[PDB]
Amino acid sequence: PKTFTVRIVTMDAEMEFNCEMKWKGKDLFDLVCRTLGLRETWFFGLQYTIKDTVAWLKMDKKVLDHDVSKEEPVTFHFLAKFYPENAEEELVQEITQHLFFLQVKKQILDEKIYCPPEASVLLASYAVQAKYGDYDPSVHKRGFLAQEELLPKRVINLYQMTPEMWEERITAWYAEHRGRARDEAEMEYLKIAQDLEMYGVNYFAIRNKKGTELLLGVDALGLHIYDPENRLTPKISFPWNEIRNISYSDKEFTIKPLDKKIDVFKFNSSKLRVNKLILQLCIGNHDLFMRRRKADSLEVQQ
Amino acid sequence: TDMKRLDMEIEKEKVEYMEKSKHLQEQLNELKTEIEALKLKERETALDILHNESKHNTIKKLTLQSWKSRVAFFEEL
Repeated sequence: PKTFTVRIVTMDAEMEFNCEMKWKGKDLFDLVCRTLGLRETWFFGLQYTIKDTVAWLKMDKKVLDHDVSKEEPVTFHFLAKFYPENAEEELVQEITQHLFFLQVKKQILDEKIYCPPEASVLLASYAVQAKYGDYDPSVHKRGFLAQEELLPKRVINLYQMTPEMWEERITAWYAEHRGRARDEAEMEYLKIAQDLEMYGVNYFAIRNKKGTELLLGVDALGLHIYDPENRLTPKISFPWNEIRNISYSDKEFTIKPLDKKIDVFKFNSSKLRVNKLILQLCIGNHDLFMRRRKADSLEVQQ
Repeated sequence: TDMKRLDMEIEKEKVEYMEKSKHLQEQLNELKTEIEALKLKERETALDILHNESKHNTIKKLTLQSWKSRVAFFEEL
């Protein structure tokens, strides 16, 4: 029949596929995952940008039916879309662990996730062990981290520390990880990252009935409501276990409790493309959560 | 027999967790204090200041509040 070129950008690499015009999101997705040797596909997605937002390729829908720009090469970022509740228990494959590691580290360095200065040092030291292996003063000498991006910018300008001082601090912890295998290092990294308050949280601007501005956090645990001045600690949390159903129409969401006699939870958001995101992530995370509670296998969402 | 054996395996794992974890929290605290004097307080972010106030611990405390009152609270915000 007929293919169009698709560019797939991963945390690691850029590659191209010839995508059939008839293909659905699942076809292209499965082709990418197979190419990467990835079986734990339920965590991942193909993300593009439209206008103000990002969007995720829908599995059921033809790739070209998407509001994605058709100018070739049509570009997607292959990324984690759903985060595990506990990375150490759920990330079975090396490739999965590695892809979360790179992505999460990038979220730390990009300051997508708040991270205190002392923690950012601990993380760096695990990233270093992951890349260089065991420390050896014979080999890793003064300035061996010079051309490395290790700490968030925010940490760097919080202090009158020099690069050499920071490198000294990082190396000191680096030396303590001796004998830690590289995949062990990356998982230790993920274990400390996952305890950060912003980790794995999808934030959205929303309003209540009155119209006050609030932030919605959608994560693996549930739906959380924040004062917009504070993304770290929510004022309220509706965990997925208390949730029966999520519905939407006309810029308003309705969250339904298990007890049909209890009043529903509603919020509103006027950005339509953003709403698609909210809806996808709510249903997806809610599903994965319920599968965990039932000790069922996880499954590819969308 | 094997069950007492498993319990002991479980206790071993637990001990190691708590031991590695305590050490880590202690080193994080030491480091934070060791570099405090080099901190440029004028550059402190609200997140930083809001941080000086675990994620799972805080969740369980919010999770306990009844659905009805959270909803009522939400609409009053």
